[PDB]
Amino acid sequence: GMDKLNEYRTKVRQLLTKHLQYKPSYGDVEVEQIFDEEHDHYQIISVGWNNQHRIYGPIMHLDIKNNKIWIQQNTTEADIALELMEMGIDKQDIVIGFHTPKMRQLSGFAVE
Amino acid sequence: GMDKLNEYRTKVRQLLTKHLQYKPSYGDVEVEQIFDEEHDHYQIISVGWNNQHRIYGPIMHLDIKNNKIWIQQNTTEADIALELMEMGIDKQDIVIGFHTPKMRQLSGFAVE
Repeated sequence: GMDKLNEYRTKVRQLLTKHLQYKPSYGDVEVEQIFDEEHDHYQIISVGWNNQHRIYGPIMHLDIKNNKIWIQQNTTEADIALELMEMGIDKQDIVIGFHTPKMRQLSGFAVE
Repeated sequence: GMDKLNEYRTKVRQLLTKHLQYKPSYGDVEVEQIFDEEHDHYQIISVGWNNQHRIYGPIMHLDIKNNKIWIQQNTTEADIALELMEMGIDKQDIVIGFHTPKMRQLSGFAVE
């Protein structure tokens, strides 16, 4: 409950920090961490330029809400669900946030 | 230096918290805070739905870097620069992050 919380925080932060180790091979982009433990919102974000195209946008965003990990955004090829389960997180404590609640009843994880 | 830091943190967090008080009149969108004091990255973000259109995206993002406030994103009508100055922040401690360095030499604020 608080131990599940602390495990999920650890594991969410590890997974996101892992994915901080790479960045696009185009331009002058920095990849940054925005971790808010008070509200349990965890984001990694691209900020920079490709010449005079402004590059700006979350790559990956995971929330912890009611003892579950909500995947709010993933712009990568990675399967973050499968990477969370590979860290020993139960498939039913994972919500795909960018699926509608109806889509969620079908796509294999927790509806909420 | 550390007092400027703490003033800028206070004032950045106040301004962002202000803008948390409103949200789009379309859909089921939540507006959330992601404040990282370790790295001084401060974001407010839209997360939700407009029917089955996924709504996801930073509304407003301010960083504190080398004793200056970097406006990384603003999707609103607000002039955050002018709102920062209206809080007593000097125009030369404000960097418009979504302008190129060349654009910055022209648009009235600090280049870095």
